[PDB]
Amino acid sequence: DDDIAALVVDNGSGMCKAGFAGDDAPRAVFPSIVGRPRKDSYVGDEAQSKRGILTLKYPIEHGIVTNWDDMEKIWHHTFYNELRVAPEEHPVLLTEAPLNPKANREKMTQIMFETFNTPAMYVAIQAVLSLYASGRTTGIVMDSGDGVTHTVPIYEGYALPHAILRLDLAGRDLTDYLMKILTERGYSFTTTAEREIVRDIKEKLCYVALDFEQEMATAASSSSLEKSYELPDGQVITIGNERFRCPEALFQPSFLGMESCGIHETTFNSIMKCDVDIRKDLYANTVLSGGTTMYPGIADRMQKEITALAPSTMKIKIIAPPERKYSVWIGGSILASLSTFQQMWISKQEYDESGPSIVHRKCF
Amino acid sequence: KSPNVLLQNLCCRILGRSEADVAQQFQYAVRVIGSNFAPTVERDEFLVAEKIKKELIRQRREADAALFSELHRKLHSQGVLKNKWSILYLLLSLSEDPRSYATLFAQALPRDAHST
Amino acid sequence: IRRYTDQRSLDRSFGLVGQSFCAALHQELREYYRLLSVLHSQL
Amino acid sequence: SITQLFDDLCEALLPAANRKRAKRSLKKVAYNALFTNLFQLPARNKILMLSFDLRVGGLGPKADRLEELVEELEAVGSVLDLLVQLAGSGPPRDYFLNNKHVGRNVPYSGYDCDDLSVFEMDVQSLISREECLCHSMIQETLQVMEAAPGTGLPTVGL
Amino acid sequence: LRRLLVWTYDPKIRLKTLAALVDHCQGRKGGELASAVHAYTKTGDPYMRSLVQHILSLVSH
Amino acid sequence: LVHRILPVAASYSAVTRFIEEKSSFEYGQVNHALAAAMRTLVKEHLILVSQLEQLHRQGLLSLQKLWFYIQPAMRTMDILASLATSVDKGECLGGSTLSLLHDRSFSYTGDSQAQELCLYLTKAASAPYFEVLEKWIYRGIIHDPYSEFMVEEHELRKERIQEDYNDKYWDQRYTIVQQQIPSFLQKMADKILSTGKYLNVVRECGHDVTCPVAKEIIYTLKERAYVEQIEKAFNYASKVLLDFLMEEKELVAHLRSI
Amino acid sequence: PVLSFLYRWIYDGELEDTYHEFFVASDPTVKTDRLWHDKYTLRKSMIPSFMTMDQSRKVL
Amino acid sequence: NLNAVRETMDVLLEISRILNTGLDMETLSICVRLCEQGINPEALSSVIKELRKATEALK
Repeated sequence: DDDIAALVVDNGSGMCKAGFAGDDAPRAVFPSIVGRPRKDSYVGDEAQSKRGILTLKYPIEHGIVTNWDDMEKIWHHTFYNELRVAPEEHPVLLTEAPLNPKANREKMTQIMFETFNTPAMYVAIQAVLSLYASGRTTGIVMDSGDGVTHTVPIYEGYALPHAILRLDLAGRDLTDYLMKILTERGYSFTTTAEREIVRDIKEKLCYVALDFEQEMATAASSSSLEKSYELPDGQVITIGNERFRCPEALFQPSFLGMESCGIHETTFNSIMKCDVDIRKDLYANTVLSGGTTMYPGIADRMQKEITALAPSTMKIKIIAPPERKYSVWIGGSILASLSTFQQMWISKQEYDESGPSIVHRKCF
Repeated sequence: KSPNVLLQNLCCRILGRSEADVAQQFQYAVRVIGSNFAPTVERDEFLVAEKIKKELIRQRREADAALFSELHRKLHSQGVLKNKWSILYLLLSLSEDPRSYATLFAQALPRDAHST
Repeated sequence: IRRYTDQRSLDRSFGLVGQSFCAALHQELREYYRLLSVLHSQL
Repeated sequence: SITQLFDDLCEALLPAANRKRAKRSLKKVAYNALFTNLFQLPARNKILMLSFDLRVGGLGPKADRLEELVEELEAVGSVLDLLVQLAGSGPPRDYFLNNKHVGRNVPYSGYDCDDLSVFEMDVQSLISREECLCHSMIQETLQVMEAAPGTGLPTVGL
Repeated sequence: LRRLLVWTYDPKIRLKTLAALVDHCQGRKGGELASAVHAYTKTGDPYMRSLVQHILSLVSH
Repeated sequence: LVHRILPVAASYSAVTRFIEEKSSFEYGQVNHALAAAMRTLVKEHLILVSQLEQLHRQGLLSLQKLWFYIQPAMRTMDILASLATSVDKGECLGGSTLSLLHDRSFSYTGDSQAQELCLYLTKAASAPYFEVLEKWIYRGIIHDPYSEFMVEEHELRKERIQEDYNDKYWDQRYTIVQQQIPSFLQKMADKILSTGKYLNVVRECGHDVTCPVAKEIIYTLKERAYVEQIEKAFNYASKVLLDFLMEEKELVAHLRSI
Repeated sequence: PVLSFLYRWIYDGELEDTYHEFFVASDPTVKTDRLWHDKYTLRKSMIPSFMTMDQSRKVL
Repeated sequence: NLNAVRETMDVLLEISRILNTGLDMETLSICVRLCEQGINPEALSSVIKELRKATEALK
């Protein structure tokens, strides 16, 4: 190149993504599973392989850390076994979840400087870092992950946390609710492995439609909507009518029995807390993001809701990348490539001279 | 100024309506003034003065025909303008009565005896 | 080559393909005459 | 995706026959200048303003071609504001002008004799192309006739 | 300009045709003259046709 | 070297006589406009000689440079010179002189310079011909100041010429010439006579032909518009004549009485 | 020009010359209804070498 | 839409070719898509102009 190489390692909420900044795809995708018997010093590929008598746990699930030992441990074993590189030749951009406390930022930076060992560091809010890859510094990001989902409004490179609305409904609630309805109707879901496999089936094959009612009536008069998949496991679970209406609980809390805010109302309440002069400027760049693009078709519903959200006397102008599975990755990958970003990136010496809390101060 | 936007300044002068409220009149003016912007005629503020007299005599105010003769003296007394023909010929073009024939009256050369 | 393309220029029973080959040969010999033209002034 | 759209911009505008590290370093400059700007009257009117400057320099039907094409181009407005900035920077016959012996419905205006002397400059341009070529054959060899052994030749460098 | 052969080629055809009408008509007066211009309006050359196309409009006023 | 340059002067010396002589009245009506369209290419030939002499003053022109320059004219004028000598040698007027150009316009297509000169010359020269074609086809009147058209007129509706003294006027009164077809209306030659035959026996009844079609005939090559044009007019004339025949003085009643 | 002849042998029409630079060698006086058999002999000598036999026979 | 967007791309190719822009077909389609996302044109005008100087010092 012309300068010292970059590194981006973000421990997300269902996965750890690593690699060198300057690639469209991450170099390495790992699980964020933490091993404990239901290994104990080996985490990642080995813990996911010995799963079945080993618990599945993520160190962050609500967008705030539930157990600090697990995060510090997966972070240290990320640096020691998964990559095995020299720290002084790889500055790392870390990304914590949005709406993390200031003490969490202090905890992340002490841990990144001591157990993880980096020569200069930066920790950022997630969806903002993703939007900086979308070629603008203004916009609204609806980020939907494994653990939670949240609409981050971001104007001029900065998210006000008062207008970031956290919503529980995510892929975990979708899988949990699938398990609940199949086992309530009568189906053996039994073990944690079969749980993971049926989650794989929902993630990959599922047909998601924009109209439920017409497709429901056609499937109820003559069912042919199915498409069978028989794995090396041997299980055959498919039904066409349930798989498009199972994620409808995102805008319909009464499908479980829940009383909650829906997704359109969440983004409505979020846009209410942004100023109306920047509402147009933000509305001129609406992004599609989130790992739920493993099957596209929820994204069409998402863009219909953002068209209906603001008043239509101006046409939607939507930034739709060819892939948004790696949205958080391509987010940090643009940032660590920048050379002017080294002046807003904090060193070890500034971290030592002005306390550990200056990572909350330097980070805008 | 730059001559392209300077037309739009006139178009926004007469009607105060925006340059996004109408675009055909403005297009019609970029049609008409371009290829008729640079002169293809030989200039004469002399000949135009001698018909400005003939216009103000036609309104039968002889003192004002002598008032223009002094204002024209002032115009040369300063010497801050190069093309003194054009604006007077313009204001002559927009003449109007506050209260025949012209091809037998002098007009300038259309460059049919001079070409470069 | 000058000989060859000169007899086929006034040979019009040489057909529509041969009179295209010869039309190309005209243009190549034009470029061959360009050089001697520059050399003549230098003489 | 957008991290590739500046890189594909970087490849197409780079020709070929170092320059293998430079592409990857120039997409870095592409992002480094994207966020220098972001930190710190219709669209068709600018096209009308450039067509006017065509008409002042002659070439009327060309300006009329520009405008008949932007009237159908109204059916992109964020592309033209970029297009007008690269319309000034560049890279680093017809027989019906003066003929009346064709047609049956053909104008009568008589003579012109106001640009018929600039109808002979029409021929002066053609002869001025084929005389500037013979000036660019005599110089590229007169730079060779006066030279010295192995000053531009690396064959002495062996 | 090689004795201005360029500028002398626009005449010597417009001039020639109008040297004929003033020979061909040598004393006709009345509608016998508008029969002597209406026989030049069916000449196959579009130069000469367009030139007598305006002469006939003038004389028939 | 001065022998090598003479063909372009030879292909000029045999055209200027042609342009002067065959634009006189006696040579047809199309032989006029043919020579009149070769005047545009002589203007260029004049400005060449002048511009060359103006380069000669500073000594930046010589024989070899000029020999290098005169190469496009040596071909382009040679085409028109052969055309001029061939029309002069024979009696090519009307359709025959418009057939020759239609032959040269195919004899070169693989170069497409020796096509373009002829393809322009054809549109230019056939203005008077298509103006005869603009009368016979859309009206039941034809004029032809110089009768050398493919249709030829005779007058056999007269004071002493009777309905059984001319019998049937189709192939007798209005007749078609075989060699004055310009060899691209040959495909429609029968129709070209019959269209204008139909139109005049409608002029006898009604006030005028009253045509809605009225389109200008232009030259094309390779997909002809001047065939589709003839087809539309040939439909309208027969429609009007048939409508008139079965409505007024109807042949149902006249045969029923027989 | 060969591919120009081939535009009158991918559409209706017929090249006529005595220069014979095209593989079609037409046969007069047979237009009865049997010309879907034989009206067009395939002259091999005017077939170009950038056209295969498969190319110079399907066009027939 | 697709035929109309093909036609509007073609007309957009013609008016940038007679204005003699250094760009080509592919980079036009790239720039058109970048403005179709909502990216500021004022920033793309810098990167094209600095690339088109900086790529020649390499060759």
